[PDB]
Amino acid sequence: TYTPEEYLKNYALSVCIAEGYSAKEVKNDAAAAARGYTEFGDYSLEAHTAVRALAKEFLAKPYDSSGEPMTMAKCIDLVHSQELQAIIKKYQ
Amino acid sequence: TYTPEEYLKNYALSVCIAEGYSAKEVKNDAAAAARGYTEFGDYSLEAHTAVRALAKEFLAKPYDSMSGEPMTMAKCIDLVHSQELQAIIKKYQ
Repeated sequence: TYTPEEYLKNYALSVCIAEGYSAKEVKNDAAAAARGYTEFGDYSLEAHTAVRALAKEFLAKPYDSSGEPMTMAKCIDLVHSQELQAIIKKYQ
Repeated sequence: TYTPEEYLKNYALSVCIAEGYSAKEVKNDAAAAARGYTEFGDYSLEAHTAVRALAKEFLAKPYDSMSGEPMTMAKCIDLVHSQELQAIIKKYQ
């Protein structure tokens, strides 16, 4: 199993990747993963929407890359961030 | 921001996402991220190639899905939390 916190972090990564790339292949796949972490998770739908909002905040940050958008790095930083931890502790 | 084990975990997820999806957009971006996470001050070249082998094994597993999507994202998440990845980290410590 994952813990509730780990599920909400998996959800964070999954929605971040689904939001941050345009390829339908990936949006659809990561979206289905995010739905699964929400259904097996314990956090409220509100906690989930605040995580999604935070993911968009991270994706909106301009990273210096290589010429790549560095989405992958933004989503990894999101999962590791003090900001996501604050959301977890607001709701826990 | 990251210990060397957290970097190797970031590498693992990046290479898994680069390997796991067809789309060049995501492939190029995730591969570029994996290069950034590649360091050899605590994890050898061989530690990395074992991480990549393990990612490809995770991607090879069939996952059930009510959506009919392959669940690549879930496979890669499972990789990063796997005992097999921990064993790599311990071995090459």
